[PDB]
Amino acid sequence: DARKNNIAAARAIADMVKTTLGPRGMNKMLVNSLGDVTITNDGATILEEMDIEHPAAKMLKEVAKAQEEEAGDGTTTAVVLAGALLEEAEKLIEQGIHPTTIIKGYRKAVDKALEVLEEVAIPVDPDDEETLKAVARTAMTGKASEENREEIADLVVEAVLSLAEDGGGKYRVDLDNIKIEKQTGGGASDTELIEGVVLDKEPVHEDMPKKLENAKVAVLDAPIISISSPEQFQAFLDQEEKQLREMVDKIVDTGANVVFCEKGIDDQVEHMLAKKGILAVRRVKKDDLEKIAKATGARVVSNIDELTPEDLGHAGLVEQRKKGEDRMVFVSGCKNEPVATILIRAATEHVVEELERAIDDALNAVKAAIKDGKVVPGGGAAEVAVARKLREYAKSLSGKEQLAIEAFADALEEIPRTLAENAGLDPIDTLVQLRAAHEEGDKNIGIDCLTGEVADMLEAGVIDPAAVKKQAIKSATEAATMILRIDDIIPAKAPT
Amino acid sequence: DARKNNIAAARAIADMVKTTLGPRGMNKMLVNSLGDVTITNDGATILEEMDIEHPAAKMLKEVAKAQEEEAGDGTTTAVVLAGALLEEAEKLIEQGIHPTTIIKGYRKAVDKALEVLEEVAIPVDPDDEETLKAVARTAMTGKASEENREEIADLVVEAVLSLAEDGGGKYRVDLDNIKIEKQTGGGASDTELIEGVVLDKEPVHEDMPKKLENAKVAVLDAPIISISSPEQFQAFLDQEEKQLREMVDKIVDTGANVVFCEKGIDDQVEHMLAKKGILAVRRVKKDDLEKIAKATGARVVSNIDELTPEDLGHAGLVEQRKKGEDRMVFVSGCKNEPVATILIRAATEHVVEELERAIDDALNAVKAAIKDGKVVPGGGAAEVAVARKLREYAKSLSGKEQLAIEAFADALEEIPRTLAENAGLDPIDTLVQLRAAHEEGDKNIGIDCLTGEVADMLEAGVIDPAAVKKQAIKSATEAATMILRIDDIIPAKAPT
Amino acid sequence: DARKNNIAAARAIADMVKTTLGPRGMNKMLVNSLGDVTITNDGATILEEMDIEHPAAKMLKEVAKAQEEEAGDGTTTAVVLAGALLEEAEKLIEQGIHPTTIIKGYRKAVDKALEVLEEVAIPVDPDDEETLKAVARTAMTGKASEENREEIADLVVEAVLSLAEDGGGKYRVDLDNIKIEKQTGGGASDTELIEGVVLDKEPVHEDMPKKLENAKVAVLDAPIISISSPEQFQAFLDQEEKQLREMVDKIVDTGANVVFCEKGIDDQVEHMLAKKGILAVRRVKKDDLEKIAKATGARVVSNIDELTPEDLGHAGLVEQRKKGEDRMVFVSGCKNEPVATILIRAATEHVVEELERAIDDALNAVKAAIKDGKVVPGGGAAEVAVARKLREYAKSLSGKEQLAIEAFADALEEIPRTLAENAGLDPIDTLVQLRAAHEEGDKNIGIDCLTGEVADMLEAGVIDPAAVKKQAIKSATEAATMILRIDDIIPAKAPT
Amino acid sequence: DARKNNIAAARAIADMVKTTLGPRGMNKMLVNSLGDVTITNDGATILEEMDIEHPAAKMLKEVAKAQEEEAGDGTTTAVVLAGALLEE
Ligand SMILES: Nc1ncnc2c1ncn2[C@@H]1O[C@H](COP(=O)(O)OP(=O)(O)O)[C@@H](O)[C@H]1O
Ligand SMILES: Nc1ncnc2c1ncn2[C@@H]1O[C@H](COP(=O)(O)OP(=O)(O)O)[C@@H](O)[C@H]1O
Ligand SMILES: Nc1ncnc2c1ncn2[C@@H]1O[C@H](COP(=O)(O)OP(=O)(O)O)[C@@H](O)[C@H]1O
Ligand SMILES: Nc1ncnc2c1ncn2[C@@H]1O[C@H](COP(=O)(O)OP(=O)(O)O)[C@@H](O)[C@H]1O
Ligand SMILES: [Mg+2]
Ligand SMILES: [Mg+2]
Ligand SMILES: [Mg+2]
Ligand SMILES: [Mg+2]
Repeated sequence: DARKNNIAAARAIADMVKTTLGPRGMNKMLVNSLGDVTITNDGATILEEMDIEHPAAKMLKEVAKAQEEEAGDGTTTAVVLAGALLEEAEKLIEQGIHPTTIIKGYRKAVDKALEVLEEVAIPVDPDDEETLKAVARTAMTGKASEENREEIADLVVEAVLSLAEDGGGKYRVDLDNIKIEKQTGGGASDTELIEGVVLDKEPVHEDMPKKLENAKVAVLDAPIISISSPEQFQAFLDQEEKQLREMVDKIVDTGANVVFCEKGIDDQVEHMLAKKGILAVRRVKKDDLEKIAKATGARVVSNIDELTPEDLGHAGLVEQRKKGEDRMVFVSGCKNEPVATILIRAATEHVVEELERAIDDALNAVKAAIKDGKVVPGGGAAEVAVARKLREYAKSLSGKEQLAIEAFADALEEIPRTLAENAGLDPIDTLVQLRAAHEEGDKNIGIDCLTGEVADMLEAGVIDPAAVKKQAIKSATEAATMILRIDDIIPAKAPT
Repeated sequence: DARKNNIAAARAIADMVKTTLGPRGMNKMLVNSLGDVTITNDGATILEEMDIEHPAAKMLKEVAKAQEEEAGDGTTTAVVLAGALLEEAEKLIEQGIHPTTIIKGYRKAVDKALEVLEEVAIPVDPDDEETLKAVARTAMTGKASEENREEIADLVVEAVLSLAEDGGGKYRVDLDNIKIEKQTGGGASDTELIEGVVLDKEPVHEDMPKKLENAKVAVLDAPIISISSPEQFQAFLDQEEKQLREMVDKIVDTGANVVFCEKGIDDQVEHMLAKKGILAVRRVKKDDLEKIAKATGARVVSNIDELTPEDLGHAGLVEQRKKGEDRMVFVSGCKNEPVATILIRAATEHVVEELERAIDDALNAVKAAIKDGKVVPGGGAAEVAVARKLREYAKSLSGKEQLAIEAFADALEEIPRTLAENAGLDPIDTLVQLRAAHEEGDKNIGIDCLTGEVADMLEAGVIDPAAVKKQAIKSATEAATMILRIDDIIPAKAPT
Repeated sequence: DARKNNIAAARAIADMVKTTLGPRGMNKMLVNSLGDVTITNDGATILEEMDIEHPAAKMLKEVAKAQEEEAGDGTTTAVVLAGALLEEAEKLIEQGIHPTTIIKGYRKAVDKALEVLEEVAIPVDPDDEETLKAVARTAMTGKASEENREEIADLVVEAVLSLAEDGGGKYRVDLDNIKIEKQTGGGASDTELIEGVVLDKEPVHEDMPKKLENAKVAVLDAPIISISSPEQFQAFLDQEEKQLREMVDKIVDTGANVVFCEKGIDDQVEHMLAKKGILAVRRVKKDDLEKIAKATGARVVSNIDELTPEDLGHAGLVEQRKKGEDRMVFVSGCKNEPVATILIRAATEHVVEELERAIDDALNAVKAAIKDGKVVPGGGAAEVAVARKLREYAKSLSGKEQLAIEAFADALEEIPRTLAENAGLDPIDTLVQLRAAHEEGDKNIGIDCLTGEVADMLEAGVIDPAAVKKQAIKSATEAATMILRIDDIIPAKAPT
Repeated sequence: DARKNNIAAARAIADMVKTTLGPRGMNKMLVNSLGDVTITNDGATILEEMDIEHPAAKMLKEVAKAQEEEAGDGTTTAVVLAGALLEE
């Protein structure tokens, strides 16, 4: 029963990632043969760098990748939904229903599920500050410490509004646009708008001018013998330094005094650069070098011989500030475009990475909320409501597809059960309470794991975007279906 | 019993590929030692990159290759028919019939099978749009999602009609003639007629002219020291750039400004090509480079010294459009011939490959329908009708060949049984229903796996080209025959 | 698959007993741990004293016992028919038909098969001597040597007619009524009507009167110390002989002079019996003693004290004839009832037992023919005719019971296939020839294994009573059905 | 119970470093495959260069490093407190 084997592998991954769904998501420990350990709770990492020899499991990598690509959030919801869906699918196969009937029933159930989620979702304008803060806090949830939730949410909404590039309504609040720097210790209160890309490298030379207002900023990427007579070696050294003088002189004619180079340096090179007072940062990555080129306005010039004054950028300020322990060049004043890197502070490296993922997911969610402008109650409320309407549809329909639709309803209902279980509440009792509440006509009663009770989600500020839940359902459906559609494992010829 | 061993291997492959026959064919997962996984359901792939140590099984590779070469559709049908034929052959040798008598009976059976398939087939004009759409949907069936069936069928017929090169009645609608590009995400609605081969490569230089109306397009394939004195190296560099200047100058005298090169480039090379505004795409394969040469009209010039203005092609437009995520040069306006590559969009990589195979099979089927102009009802209806007339022939013939012909009829009837089994219906009951229906005189009652019932195929739009089924029967017979003709495995001297 | 296991066991027994069906039945060799060996070919013995650990096979003991009880002929036919029925049942479960549908189909098949056999059977009067001889030869076939077939058939019909006790039409030709004796060597020409039960024991005393015309025959069953003074032993002996004297005196007053006693004797006892000239045979079994009591007319007297002249029987003659090697008392002249034992001569012990079984089967078959007065052509002709009419019924009936009906027809045709295989002819060719013949309207064309061809059975004298075939089909049906009706093996509590 | 395993590893480390808390802290010895030996009682060193395959224990490396970075004193107090906290 290779299908049973694949279902078992998907079940194993689903139960593995089940425990990390919610504000109290019990984190997970990723250990590799090299011995490096990173503690994370966001499901994207746990699906990213885990070992999977089972190839049916290996498809869930692709499922999570697609989820992250379109939405960027809800991967753990998608995987848990897929787990519950394959639970009930296996349940229907031992009863006797053919798999294709299960697939057809799940397809119909999910079409009506997206339709139901469209109806139930409450709309939001982009000016109701409390609602945006609630969405930001709900997405922020899971990873950040309980203390700094209000602070990071406030900074998130502040950055989103202040850097709101009104590109015809759709604000281009990209992940690489908001300005943070990474550093151990201190706190999260350094997530401020510093108008420029800050590099985590020290100045090469002490007497290099640390302060340069309205500096002529340049961006470069190029890396900055046969002897016969006794003085021939000195002659070669003379002509290399002469041509070096020539290139840096035609650079100075353009006026460049601040440079960030993609490659390494040499002691003599940095010495003669600082002779004229030229900044040079080395080993600058491709992505961050491109970001710096966009921000500073100095186009990357591989062939530096054609550099002109028109090719140079400008920055309002460049400064070396001894913030914290490490030394950095706090570049500030890149006035062309809002461009930045996802580098954020915390106390210890695990917390640094956790807060990095948290802020990334936070901007993702508020961006989705602003774009789509539809928010659905979270905390399992949307799942229970869609399950109830799916059961109404089951009452409407008849046949052995009704069993499949009921299976889909139960699998969708599984998510609030997990969210309650990670909260410490008993799953069956609180889930029955949720069902009974939703049978009274109200729609926003969910589970709040911060308070550890069942309450109105709208008053508790627990709301997730509609689109993230739509894609969670869609990806879970596509995972369950394409894992069901397999029959047997066969050895495939390796491409030579 | 080495014959029994070969039969067992053929049965193993037949049962492996049986499950992937029909609209609801449960897909198969091809896993290799490298760990790459591709989900496929078209039997051609499953027979192509599977490991087969058994040589009797290895012959079915050649059978499938022949099937794809002549027909291009029906490898799964051919292999399942061969499996069923060897099923009943194994029975008949169990009874006591000598193998040569089984071969004789099978040969006569398939002669009359091709004859009756010729008579039963309903003819089609190339102007009955609904019939062509039905054929395209039936062949399209199997691999695409249920949502985009009508869409992709519409684009298939639209491309076939619009690119109908009337070459004396036989329209040259080749697989490499219709214009699609491959890209992750988006949808299948980009399968439009873009009159030119679009390359999935970015421009080398930003300031390279993205827009060039009526551009002079060229096609190239060539790849674009002892020091004594201090300046000998500089003189060598000077003469290399001088001859580079010379060859590109006599190129510019021809007027070429758009180039697609077969080999790599260098940073200085792309810099000095973009100095004059010359497009250059690298690492273009042999096949797609030949396609570009055919489309653009610029003959491939290995010895570029003989390039002349007469040798240059022309294109109405070349444009870089940021469609989706990947940056590509959307070349459009190649006015000489309709030429393109089989590269098609979808959501994820597995789905991308699935719809690529689907669209390829779709054009193959409509091409076969337009060429032959004879369509047979699908859904197993043709199989049942041919089996019924074969049983009439059995009633005519007396002797021990009658048992072989009845064996052929049962093996042929196995296809509708498989098609019902993959649909979820019980095989024996629906098979008996099909036989009873065909005994009433009507000919089009089959199995529709979308609706999951038995219905008239002609009103359900489930119809296959007659040539595809003819070649399926013929290839299955030649597989079963020449697998039966073997006696024993012996070690053969390896060629030194 | 314990049902598959039971089917396999029944298959093994069916194939074991298949080879002994017909005139040319390859005999079977029964060897036991004691080392005694008996060569037999009647399937009755083969099913009786074979070892079977498998319980499902152990049921076939009961099937064969029932067959012998009702019919007395056709155990091998029943077992082979059960084997072929389970052949086709196993294939039908392979296709997917539920077992209960097969049971229902077989029930309907066998109701109609009994009806068909009733119609096809040709009637016979009890005075057509050639027809009775043909029936006797057909039944006697299988076991008797080819030389003495005509002879033993002639004696069979002669004994049946001469000992025809007209009990209201139903002649009581019992197996224990016709007079034969067993003795090694000689020949079968001693199967003559000797009017009396003849006991394989020598006279106890030489001077015992061997010849006694109109002898007063008696039948008995009873078996024919403290010392103080020297002569007390002698007085005890005197009174024992005195009481012996008075009991044999009151016997002599009745007049008995011939006795056949159930128990042993003593030297003095036989001496004083022969003093007056009294015959005494010892160790006569229960069955043969009861037979002698019936034949001689002397009721068995446990308490001999009440024996009277009225209680004595009479016999026309008693004689000791030194026929062959062993010495014997050829008792002849028991005038009350025809009573005898199944003891028959041949050359060797194996041939003795073979001839005994063959003659018993011959009287059984001729008795059945006289009783029922309906005879069907044998040699597989009846099976093929019933199969053809069953196929006509299948053409009448529509549904999945038609498949079961066809299964029953093929399982019924398997009998002529076996009968041809044991005859040396090729099975498929002669089966096809038989089917073609029966399709031309004639109904008596069968297989004659003596001539080794296919010919009309009625002119070949190959005809077997209809009731035997009816019971064969019925027993095979019950066997196949109740073997199919089992699910799995469970350990049963042993009764304490 | 992988949580029980992690708690057991943390307990083992806590009990190991428990004995070196105070003026009369019984010192510990650090022996490596090279054979070099250093006698130390400050828990910083003890948590510094000890072999720990268990990764849950390997987090206590980072805990001690944070402690030394901010405070510079109290690594043994922190680890013993963590041990007692995980006890209860
Ligand atoms: N404050 C909250 N209280 C209770 N449940 C919450 C809260 N915030 C979010 N959730 C639940 O957590 C789910 C998202 O979990 P999360 O782990 O953040 O997703 P992902 O792992 O994909 O980032 C939401 O669908 C919602 O039901
Ligand atoms: N719409 C349909 N409904 C039911 N059966 C279909 C339908 N379309 C095709 N089929 C069946 O599937 C067969 C072709 O299966 P397919 O897997 O496409 O072949 P291949 O694997 O060789 O491409 C046809 O011969 C037909 O009997
Ligand atoms: N002379 C014959 N020639 C050919 N077949 C015969 C002949 N006599 C009997 N048979 C076949 O043998 C069958 C009976 O076989 P037999 O072994 O005698 O049964 P059993 O073992 O029960 O006594 C009959 O049904 C008939 O078809
Ligand atoms: N003179 C003392 N008498 C008793 N206890 C002491 C004394 N000095 C320090 N302590 C205890 O030892 C603790 C610090 O132990 P120590 O091993 O020095 O810490 P660390 O190993 O981090 O340097 C203090 O919290 C205190 O309770
Ligand atoms: Mg989330
Ligand atoms: Mg096909
Ligand atoms: Mg018999
Ligand atoms: Mg201290």
